[PDB]
Amino acid sequence: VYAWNRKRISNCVADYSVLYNLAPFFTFKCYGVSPTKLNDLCFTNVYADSFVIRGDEVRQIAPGQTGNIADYNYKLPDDFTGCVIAWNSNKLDSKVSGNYNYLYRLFRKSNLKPFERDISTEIYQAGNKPCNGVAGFNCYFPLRSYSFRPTYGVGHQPYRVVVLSFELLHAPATVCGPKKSTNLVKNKCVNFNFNGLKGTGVLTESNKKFLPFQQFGRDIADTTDAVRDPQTLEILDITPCSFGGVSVITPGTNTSNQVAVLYQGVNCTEVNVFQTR
Amino acid sequence: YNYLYRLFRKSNLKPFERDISTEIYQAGNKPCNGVAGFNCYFPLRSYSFR
Amino acid sequence: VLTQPPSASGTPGQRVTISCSGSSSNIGSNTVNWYQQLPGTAPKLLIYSNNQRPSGVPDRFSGSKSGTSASLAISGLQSEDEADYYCAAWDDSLNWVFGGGTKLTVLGEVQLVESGGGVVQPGGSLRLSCAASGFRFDDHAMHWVRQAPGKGLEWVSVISGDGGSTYYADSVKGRFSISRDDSKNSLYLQMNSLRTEDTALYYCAKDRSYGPPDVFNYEYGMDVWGQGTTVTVSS
Amino acid sequence: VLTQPPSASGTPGQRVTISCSGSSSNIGSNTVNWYQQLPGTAPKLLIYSNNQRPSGVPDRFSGSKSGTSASLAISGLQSEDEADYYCAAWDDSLNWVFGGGTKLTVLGEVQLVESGGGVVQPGGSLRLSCAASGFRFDDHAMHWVRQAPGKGLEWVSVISGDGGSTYYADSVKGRFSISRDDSKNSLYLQMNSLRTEDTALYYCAKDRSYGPPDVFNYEYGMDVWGQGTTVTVSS
Amino acid sequence: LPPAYTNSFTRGVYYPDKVFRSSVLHSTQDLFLPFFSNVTWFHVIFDNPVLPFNDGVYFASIEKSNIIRGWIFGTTLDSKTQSLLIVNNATNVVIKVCEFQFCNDPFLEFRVYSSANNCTFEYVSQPFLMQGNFKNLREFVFKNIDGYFKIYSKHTPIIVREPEDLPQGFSALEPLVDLPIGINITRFQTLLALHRSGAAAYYVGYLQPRTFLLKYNENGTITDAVDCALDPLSETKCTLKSFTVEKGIYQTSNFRVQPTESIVRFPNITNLCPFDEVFNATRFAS
Amino acid sequence: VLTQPPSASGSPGQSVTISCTGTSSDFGGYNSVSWYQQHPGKAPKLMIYEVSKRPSGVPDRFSGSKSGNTASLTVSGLQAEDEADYYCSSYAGSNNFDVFGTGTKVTVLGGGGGSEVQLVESGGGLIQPGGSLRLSCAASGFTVSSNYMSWVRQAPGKGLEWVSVIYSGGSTYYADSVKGRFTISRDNSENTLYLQMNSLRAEDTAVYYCARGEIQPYYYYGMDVWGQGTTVTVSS
Ligand SMILES: *[C@@H]1O[C@H](CO)[C@@H](O)[C@H](O)[C@H]1NC(C)=O
Ligand SMILES: *[C@@H]1O[C@H](CO)[C@@H](O)[C@H](O)[C@H]1NC(C)=O
Ligand SMILES: *[C@@H]1O[C@H](CO)[C@@H](O)[C@H](O)[C@H]1NC(C)=O
Repeated sequence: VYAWNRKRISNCVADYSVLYNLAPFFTFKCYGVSPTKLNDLCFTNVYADSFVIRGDEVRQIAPGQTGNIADYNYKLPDDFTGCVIAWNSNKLDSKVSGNYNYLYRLFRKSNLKPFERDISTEIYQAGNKPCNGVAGFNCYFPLRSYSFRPTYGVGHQPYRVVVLSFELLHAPATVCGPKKSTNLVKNKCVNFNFNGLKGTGVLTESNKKFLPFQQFGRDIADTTDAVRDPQTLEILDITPCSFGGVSVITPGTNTSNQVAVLYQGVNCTEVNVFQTR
Repeated sequence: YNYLYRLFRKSNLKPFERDISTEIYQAGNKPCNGVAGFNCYFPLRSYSFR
Repeated sequence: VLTQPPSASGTPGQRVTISCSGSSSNIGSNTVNWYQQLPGTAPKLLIYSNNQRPSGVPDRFSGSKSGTSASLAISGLQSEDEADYYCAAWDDSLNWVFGGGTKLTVLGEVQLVESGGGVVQPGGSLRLSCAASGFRFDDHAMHWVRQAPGKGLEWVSVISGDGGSTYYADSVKGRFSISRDDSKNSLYLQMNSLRTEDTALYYCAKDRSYGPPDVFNYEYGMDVWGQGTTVTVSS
Repeated sequence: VLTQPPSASGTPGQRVTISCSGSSSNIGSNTVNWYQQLPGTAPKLLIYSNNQRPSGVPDRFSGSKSGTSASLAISGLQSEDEADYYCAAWDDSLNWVFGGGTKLTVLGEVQLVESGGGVVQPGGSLRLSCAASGFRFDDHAMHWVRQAPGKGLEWVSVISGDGGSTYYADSVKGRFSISRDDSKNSLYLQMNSLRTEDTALYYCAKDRSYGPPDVFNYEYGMDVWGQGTTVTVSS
Repeated sequence: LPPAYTNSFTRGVYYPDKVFRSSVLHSTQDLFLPFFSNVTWFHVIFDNPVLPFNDGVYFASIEKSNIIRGWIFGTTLDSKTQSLLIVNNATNVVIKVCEFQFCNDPFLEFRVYSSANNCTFEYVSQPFLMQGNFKNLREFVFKNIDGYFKIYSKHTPIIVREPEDLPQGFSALEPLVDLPIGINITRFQTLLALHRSGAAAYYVGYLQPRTFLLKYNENGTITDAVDCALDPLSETKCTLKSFTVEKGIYQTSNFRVQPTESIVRFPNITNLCPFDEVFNATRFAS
Repeated sequence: VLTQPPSASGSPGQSVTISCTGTSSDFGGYNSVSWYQQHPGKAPKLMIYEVSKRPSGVPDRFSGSKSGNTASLTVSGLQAEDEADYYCSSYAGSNNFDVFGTGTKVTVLGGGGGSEVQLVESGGGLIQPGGSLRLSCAASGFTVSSNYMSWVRQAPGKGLEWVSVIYSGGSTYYADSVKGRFTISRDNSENTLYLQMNSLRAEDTAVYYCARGEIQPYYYYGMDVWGQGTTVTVSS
């Protein structure tokens, strides 16, 4: 808790759905948004901060609260848009040999600024005396270890808590999340949403030789004609859907009522029957 | 008690259609059968004044 | 508030799909819990945290949390699977909202017993007792889940294993006092301002978490139930 | 807030132009004051009201207030004009904002002494004394203009010649108490809530106006300074 | 050094976007290098100046094997603001936007800087971005937009052993990196692999917002490009979508001489206010 | 709520070995059970804080081992003349008051801090019911603004209980007895630290004690110094 990591993760597709099956977590409270909607929001960089506290201290990790750890080791303002993911770790972080490894900085002068790490080891000076380094009656060790033992009960066990702070500064967002991708229907007028490029057409197989860097493709006069599949390399062709004008040939309402219907721009296979120019 | 106020309904109302109701609301699918259990009351909330 | 079909249907051999719809304030921020209750006997936990299952629950049940609603699946149902299915979720407003029930009918070891019921004078009431036998009461939480005769279940109050913060329902707040003691496994619940609308069983349900189910939104569940007393005030 | 070149330059023989930019809330509604301070000695008034000059200041300096900014001009500078130039203005929000300083370096009778400094225990402090010798203390106002070693100057508090309403800065408000007495020329400034960020000189500056510099926005200035004490708390 | 200047021929026409075009003429309006401009002839035979980065630069390199490697793009080259120290080490490229100010001098072992602060990108690209009388020319177009730092590159193995100067021939650049880091860049610093233990000379131009008509081949590559405001012939080839202009007279854009001075003349001033008689009296009022 | 023996007088100094049962756990986290010897008149004095390593004092009372689920303070062989009350502290859960025990009469016979830092109070003689009375414990020695102090009240017959806990400079926690009607306000950071009554509800008649150190999360602090209390004597 006095020296916690600040891993700045960016430039990845953060699949938060996988985090629900990595480890048997015991706390997945996200204050900012819903986990379902989190996979559709881009972010610049996520700050992962991990630490170890007791079971009775997990309640102290909140966006604004006091406590022996909430205002002495790690404080969260009232803007935390991440999660408070935490889980018990009383399987490998507790042996009967003396757990004089951790500490929680029992002594302090005042409340620290939220989102700040204080890596200090100086002797706590309780005023009215210059302590150049001494331990008696005026100045003591401001650090104290825990008493984690395997033969104990829940509430005072090693609980690993990791928060994922989110931020959006004046910088382009790198991490966005998963992106669903369906199959591709060939030789059928359907809709497409290829990398923001939205429209409708008949995705057919083309023989165009695109450059290794080109993705989209236009025509002589401002119209998309062929694009590159974001999946395995395949050159497709986007031709607009089947449309035409309907004309009615009628001999007049004086001898009969039989009429003929002419669909323009069709091959009699996309609407006796005759096919003319 | 002379100024009544209805409560939420599981279906939207209709324009120019009176909403006179005297039964007991059924939260979800558990009929409380008149006696008010949990989340089931009468849509006759009396407006409080001072 | 949770939406659940009143009574679905189905044929043996195939599978059905029971759903539970809820807003993002309760399901979108927590985990849904599916409970199974046989008609006549005490309820029992079926699916907790939507991903794991207890040791007693076989692989014949599965749950998913796609979106803001929970989906149950029972591959290969039989006559033994004819029971009541309830959905429960802890809302962010310090409350525990239960479902309505699913009458999935198809026509082809620690004891947690409690007592302290009995008909009493209206207006006032008595204390509600509970007990167990060697289950580490200090390291587990307890819930009060009452069930009216013929009606569904609802959560009344919660006591954590630490013995600090406690929570009540939206209607029993103030006039209820839940507490424990340093003696053997026990639980005290004093009721006040009896409005005669309390004809239920008051199940003293055992849980597995330690703190109040508000900070632990992924471990909170409910262990094996216990035989409850039938308290009928009836004014 | 006033924008001023931190450290400009210049050559002998010709003239330079030091500017001071400010919003219409302080410069647009009041008059800018230019102060000259030699390195090592006490400061002195250079230009007041941007139109007149003191008797000691020769015609070698000039100032203009074209628009919302002040412009200085020194026709025919020499080695004696190598000093720090500060811009000061009274804002309409009851405050006196000073400049930053202009390092215009070129490489080719009533005493107002005060005292009462000394290193003290942090948290608390002592009183700040000031005195003079027959300068009609009743018909003149007093200012506290402290100067940190190496840093610039800033206004702390101001008491009018009437002895009624006094003004404090945005950081020394509340924890400071400035007052006078019916005895000989003196000034008592008690400080409280010492935050160790007070290493300065606390110049007991003499003024010429009578009321507080909020109603007289064309006559307010600052007379000859005085030798101040070096108070260094250093926690 | 007295930096010389050379006449840059038609070179530096990069692809504005990724769109396939076959046998057409595309008139784009963007940041390009003006044809027949002056480019500084900084010779690396010692030299390491700081250049102003206005909107994009055109860096050249005629190094033999590894003479010119690395870029020190940045805003102030200080520890307060961030910078960019994209380097090309042994079969790898390092792209970091950390705020490493400097150590002693931009020379090169990572002897370019010696400090440690908080970074924003650690792009370690495995594919590197980089015959007796056969030199090698490498052109790099650096452009900065609101949210990207685009770097186009092209490697052409020149053959002629003439005096060092830009050759004759059109050669576009292909995009390879699309760094999405957002940081203001205003200063360009170069550096060479010293390795102490006429060699080479880099050409650095300046991009300008102009219009260019580019011809796309049937394959999908740009064969040539024509400016729009270089000469009246360029204006004619720009206003008409054709590089083979027929014989005749064609109406190009209109001209209008913009004014230079501005006079505001009001009437003579008279009938002064009597305020002078107000502020000068003996008995004013009660 | 803890379990303590009402009295203990048989077999003086041979098999007394008083303790405090009613834990049914492993003392929560930090196994630090303190023992306070409340004496009529002057303020109580600390006897031992851990299971071993007794502080500077009487050396005939040690070996406070945690047997079963209770700390058995071995007091046999101490003396045969004592009139005081032994109280133990446990239940170190997060924000859980009432850590003291009930009145245990450990009189083996029955019949037969002053100049360390400072000891001062307010002296609330004949306190009017209500109003706002301030009680201070100005200490000319240890800093009254950096150490972790507390306030504990006790009434005739009833045992002690935690009434006010305050951390270094960023916590103003109150006990469950007041539930909000008590507002702690720190005085000047270099003079003293006082309290505030804030319209008592006739239950504040008990005498107060401003301790320079915490009770349940007790630290060595060099030495444990207490101060005499004052009688409120409400007239509600
Ligand atoms: C996506 O993965 C499949 C795996 O078979 C591969 O064939 C395809 O080329 C990949 N596409 C891209 C562009 O990553
Ligand atoms: C890096 O440190 C600087 C220090 O001023 C800070 O402003 C910046 O936000 C930090 N993050 C980056 C950009 O690495
Ligand atoms: C362009 O496309 C044609 C298609 O047949 C191909 O033969 C040729 O190699 C490509 N490149 C050139 C050199 O035109």
